[PDB]
Amino acid sequence: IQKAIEENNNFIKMAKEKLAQKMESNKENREAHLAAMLERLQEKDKHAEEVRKNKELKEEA
Amino acid sequence: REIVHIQAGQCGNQIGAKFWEVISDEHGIDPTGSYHGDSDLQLERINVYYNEATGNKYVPRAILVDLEPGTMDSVRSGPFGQIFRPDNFVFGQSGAGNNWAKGHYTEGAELVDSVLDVVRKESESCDCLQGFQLTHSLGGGTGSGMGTLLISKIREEYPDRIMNTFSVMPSPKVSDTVVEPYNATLSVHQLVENTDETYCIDNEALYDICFRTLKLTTPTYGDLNHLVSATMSGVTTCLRFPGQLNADLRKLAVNMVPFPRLHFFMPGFAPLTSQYRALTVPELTQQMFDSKNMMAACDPRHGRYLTVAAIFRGRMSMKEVDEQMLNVQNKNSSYFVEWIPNNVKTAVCDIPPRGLKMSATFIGNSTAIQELFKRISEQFTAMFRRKAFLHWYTGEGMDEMEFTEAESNMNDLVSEYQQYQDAT
Ligand SMILES: Nc1nc2c(ncn2[C@@H]2O[C@H](COP(=O)(O)OP(=O)(O)O)[C@@H](O)[C@H]2O)c(=O)[nH]1
Ligand SMILES: [Ca+2]
Ligand SMILES: [Ca+2]
Ligand SMILES: [Mg+2]
Repeated sequence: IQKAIEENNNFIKMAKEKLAQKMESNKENREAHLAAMLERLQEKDKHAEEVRKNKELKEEA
Repeated sequence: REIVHIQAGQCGNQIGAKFWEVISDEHGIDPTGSYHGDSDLQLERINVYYNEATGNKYVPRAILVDLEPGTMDSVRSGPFGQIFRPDNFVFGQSGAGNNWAKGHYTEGAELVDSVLDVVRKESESCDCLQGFQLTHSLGGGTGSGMGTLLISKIREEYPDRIMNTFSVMPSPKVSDTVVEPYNATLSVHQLVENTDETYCIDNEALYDICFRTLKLTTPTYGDLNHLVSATMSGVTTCLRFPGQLNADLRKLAVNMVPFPRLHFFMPGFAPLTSQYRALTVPELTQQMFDSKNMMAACDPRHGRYLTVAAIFRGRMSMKEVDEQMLNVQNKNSSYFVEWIPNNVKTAVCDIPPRGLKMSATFIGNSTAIQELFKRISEQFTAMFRRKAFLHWYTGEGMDEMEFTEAESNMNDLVSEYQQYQDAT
């Protein structure tokens, strides 16, 4: 009987552990994807800032 | 000499209810527990199975056990529902799911103490208990597992009292689930260790009798339980009626069991019913020794009789009976062992059963009972070699090792029967 209880508890524990790991990993992955995409857009804004800065360095000529 | 009765599970409770109906009728007790019979031969030995209650009502010394309330709902509602002591209905609510592990190890263990309490409170009111009888099936979970657990516990608490069982063997021809060979195999080992006598009632034989002989095309469990109750009444006849010998359960077992493990009997009955013709003594004996009249699906000619007891019931000439018995033996004497002198005994009860003017009950301790265990074993192995369905049991805490042990003990039991079939 105690072995039966031990196996039920083991099943519950590892169900919980694997699900928690999966949800943590998914949160990390989606966060990294968004972050990469946000920083890419920011670098794009930067190139935009650079070129608009450049326009001011030719009119003074 | 008081007897305590226990019925566990669906089959156990159904067969026990029928048995109590039958013997209450024979003893003249009505469904209210009031005696309205017409002879004191009905009462001289009535304390064996009934307690005397206030108002001198008679209450069966019976404990009803199940892990679900269904069958005991029906029992408490049925013909003789209100005769059983209300405290003696001990039930759980979940069930055993036709799982031996649930009845023996998990769900049953939660209730076995509650059952043993009632067993004890019935034993205390016994002037001198001679033993217990249990009715149950081996193919389900409650009867099968929980009843074997109860037998173990009773042996622990009452180590020096006789424990006998009427055990219904599973058979594919009339089957509820496929795991029946497993449960059966695990129960039989328990019985081999913990019962003084086990009367093997094979549903295969009951179905074949109800179909081929009584000519019932679609037999129900009621039609088989009719035969089972008839046999149970026959077996216990010598203890319930006064004209007979002076033997308690222990004496009968002593004279019927030459070896401890080989205590599995082949019941038999004649005539088979479900007519008005007065049946003759020669026909009674011939049918009684006919394999087609026996409750275990084994051929007695494929084995040898260690001991035989026959109880005739009705008004007949003991001279004619005893001539016909000596006929059937001295004639076919190659199926009786020569190393147990005078191993056939016959009792005649002057009171008949109801519906029948002459009946004979056959109790045979034959080595042909092998054929049942090998059957079960085969079924067992046919699944166990693929671990099939084992997940039902491993999930309740059992190890494959246990299945292997149960298989080995029964193959041993078969082998022991082979040993005493060749002996000369
Ligand atoms: N003779 C007889 N056998 C039965 C009956 N009901 C079930 N069985 C057999 O017993 C097994 C089922 O056991 P069951 O009565 O359910 O006990 P449980 O499963 O332990 O509650 C099946 O394999 C059937 O062949 C019955 O009413 N009469
Ligand atoms: Ca529970
Ligand atoms: Ca207690
Ligand atoms: Mg059932």
